[PDB]
Amino acid sequence: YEHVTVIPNTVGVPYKTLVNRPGYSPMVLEMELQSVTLEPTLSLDYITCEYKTVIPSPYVKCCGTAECKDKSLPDYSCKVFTGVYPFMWGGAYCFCDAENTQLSEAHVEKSESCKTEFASAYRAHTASASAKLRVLYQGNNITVAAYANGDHAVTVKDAKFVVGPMSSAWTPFDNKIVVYKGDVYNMDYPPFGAGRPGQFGDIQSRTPESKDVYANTQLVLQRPAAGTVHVPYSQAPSGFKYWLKERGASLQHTAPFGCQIATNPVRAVNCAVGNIPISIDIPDAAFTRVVDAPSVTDMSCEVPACTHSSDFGGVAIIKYTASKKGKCAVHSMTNAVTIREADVEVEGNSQLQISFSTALASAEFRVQVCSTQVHCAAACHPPKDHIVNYPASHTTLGVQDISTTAMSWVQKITGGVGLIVAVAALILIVVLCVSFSRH
Amino acid sequence: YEHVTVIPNTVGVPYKTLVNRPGYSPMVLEMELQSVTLEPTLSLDYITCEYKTVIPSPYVKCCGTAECKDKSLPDYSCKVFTGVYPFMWGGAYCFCDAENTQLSEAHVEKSESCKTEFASAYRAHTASASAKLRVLYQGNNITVAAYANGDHAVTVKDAKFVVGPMSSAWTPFDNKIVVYKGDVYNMDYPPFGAGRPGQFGDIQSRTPESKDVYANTQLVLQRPAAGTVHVPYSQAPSGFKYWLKERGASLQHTAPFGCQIATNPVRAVNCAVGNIPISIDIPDAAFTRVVDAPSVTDMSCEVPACTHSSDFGGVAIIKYTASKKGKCAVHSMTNAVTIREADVEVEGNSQLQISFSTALASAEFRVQVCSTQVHCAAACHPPKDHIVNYPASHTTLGVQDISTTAMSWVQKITGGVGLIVAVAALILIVVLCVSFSRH
Ligand SMILES: *[C@@H]1O[C@H](CO)[C@@H](O)[C@H](O)[C@H]1NC(C)=O
Ligand SMILES: *[C@@H]1O[C@H](CO)[C@@H](O)[C@H](O)[C@H]1NC(C)=O
Repeated sequence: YEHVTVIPNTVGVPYKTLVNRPGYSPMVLEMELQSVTLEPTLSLDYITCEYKTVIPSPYVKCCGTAECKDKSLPDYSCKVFTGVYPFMWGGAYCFCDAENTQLSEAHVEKSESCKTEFASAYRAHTASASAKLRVLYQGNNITVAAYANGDHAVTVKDAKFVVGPMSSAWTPFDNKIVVYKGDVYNMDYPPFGAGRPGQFGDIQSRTPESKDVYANTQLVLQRPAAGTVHVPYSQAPSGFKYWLKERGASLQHTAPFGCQIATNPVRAVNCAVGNIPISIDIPDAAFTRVVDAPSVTDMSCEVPACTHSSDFGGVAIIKYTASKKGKCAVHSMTNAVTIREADVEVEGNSQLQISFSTALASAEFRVQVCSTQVHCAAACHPPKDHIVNYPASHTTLGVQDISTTAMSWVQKITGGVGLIVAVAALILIVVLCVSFSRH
Repeated sequence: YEHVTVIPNTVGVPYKTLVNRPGYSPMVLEMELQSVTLEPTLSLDYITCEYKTVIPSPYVKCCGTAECKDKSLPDYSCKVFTGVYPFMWGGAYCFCDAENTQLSEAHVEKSESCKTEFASAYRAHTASASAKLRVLYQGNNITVAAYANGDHAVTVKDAKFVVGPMSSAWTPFDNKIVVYKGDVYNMDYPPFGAGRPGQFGDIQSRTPESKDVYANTQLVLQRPAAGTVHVPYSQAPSGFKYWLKERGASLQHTAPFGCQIATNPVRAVNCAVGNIPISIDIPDAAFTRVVDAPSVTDMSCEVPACTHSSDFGGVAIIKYTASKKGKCAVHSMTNAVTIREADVEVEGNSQLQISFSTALASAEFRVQVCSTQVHCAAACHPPKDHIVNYPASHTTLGVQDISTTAMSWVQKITGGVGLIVAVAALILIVVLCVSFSRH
């Protein structure tokens, strides 16, 4: 047998789905979402890290002049100066008072630290869904894992489960993302080869190991301090290290629906959006012919007390009589109320208690068991607490709601005098019809 | 200086782009598309290959009966039979004439050949673009490679090139694709775990090395032939090997726009769709002040003959006079005609010849050189050939076209008698206005 259902995309909220098959006892299964993972694409746009500035020993000269020869290196720069008269510990370096010259040059390279610490920019666009389910089958909890895209089919305990596809294509991610060691950020990185100094992307590297790099750091030299031998540099401050200082809030806090985000691999998990379709092919072995199930008769219901709450605040006692000892499923056919229990053993002329959750001020509903219906009417009361920690979406109430006793009040209010006014209009128009024929 | 242009997405067709800068001699660059590669996503849905059927030695028994014990193996099957009296070379296996029994069983596993030969199904959805360009710069052809998505920037010979993004998002691929050793097919494979026997996907494996597999082969046993010892099997024929027999046309022939398809990695290349935007930042070093360029004067044009064709069938001779020896660019400002040459050396009061392509029956156009314009009028003739092999899109002609001498004819035809009829109407209405005042 094949059964298809749909459930809200929520985690930790048990769901009852009643599959019925003529000629056999109908059975209701409990399905729970352990977690749902969304794996986005991974197109590594590039990486970046802190840079090291290499400035070899400056070239000094006397009574002669140096010269700049271009170097095919990133952001390589050079300069010359004249008239410098450096002094060392033992005295002047050389005699030429002003005929001397100084040549300096520098460049910037990647740091070995990049091999361990860095920030990587990807252009992830799409994603795939995988999920974990817990199912109450034959009186035991069973775990299943499958891709929640409507394609993956999984066989367990002789039954075939298919999940997905996700109703909503929404994702918390973005086309372009930047990832640190364990943090993710939605942020539009500058295009490769156009890094703006002092900002993210100031140095661009294709891979942590690729020797080729790109840089933009305005490396300008300056005239050295008089009387000293040294190289000054106007090295641009590293925007990469700085961006780590102003990273801002991570996406695990800014993600709508709070989809928890992990790494290695990067996934977004546990966000409630849309719903999921599930198709279950269940072999008939689990199915039991109706004759096998014990009968039921003399059904009475009572509610000693009930309390509409996020928990199972409602308790109902039912008196039942059955043919023989045996298991029997229990369900509520009204979505406004949910029942924690799935089935129960029935011996005969006995009673039982059931714990349920509702949201109506007055709970008036039918309950199905052993292919029989029993009414239940009660007046719940508001609990004391206004907010709770654990989640509970079972007790969902639409705009339609039970006015309870006040229902009668509005039923009494609905009475109007339109009938009498129409009667008066008819009477006047007829008594006029003596003179009013067809106008 | 920054210049932005757009060119049709075509390969092998040179394109002239004239960048002009006041205060310097304008320069026209030739850009050609070597190839454009589209790399689609790669999400390996699964793989498949031929399967091997393992049927160990059947269990024989006499005067007793065997039994089937379930095996947690793919498509494992078993059966028993009674009354079989097998015979071997030396005589009957055993005495029990009919009390004997036979137990048989079999299963199906992956083949070691899968490690070498197989077919892999992917769910590639999106793609990225990379391209190769040839540019005529400073009188030399230079090659550039970059991602054609409007992001990658490439520095060459002191100039910054940016290409893309692709105007059209169209692709020849599809969300779901199946790849053989060197062939690709657009084909919707069945979902994993639901392989239909005798068709592609009949056996499903997550990876070539993963031990776990899924199968669907209706392995039913049969009663062995009387008087013999052997195992019959109703093994399902392998749909995988068969699909190789009816693969059909590959996508390299069915792809619109003929985008050539490769593998390892899978790319679609050389398909003309849409256009490409290109932004070039050119340092002023290449730019030359107008005063540097020699002047030009006494410009005359003549066409000894021309022939509108896919080739450079037009030849034009120009008499020119210049101030001094020097290079000078040449261009045509009308898109209806293209010129093969980019620049030329000019010595002074001399002449030159230029080879060009057109599509107008009568070619009437201006030509720009050394910031000066020269007219050129000629009457081309149709060539003899009706179809050619090499591609040529330069000579593009819109609905607007030169009627040539016949233009005058229609200009003569345009004359109408509406003027005289309006004159007659005015005359009659006025001579009536004696009695017609304002109606
Ligand atoms: C299934 O999970 C519930 C959750 O609390 C647990 O109480 C129960 O013992 C588990 N096993 C069953 C229902 O067989
Ligand atoms: C550039 O390519 C053309 C193509 O044929 C070739 O003729 C020419 O020699 C190449 N080099 C140039 C134009 O410097």
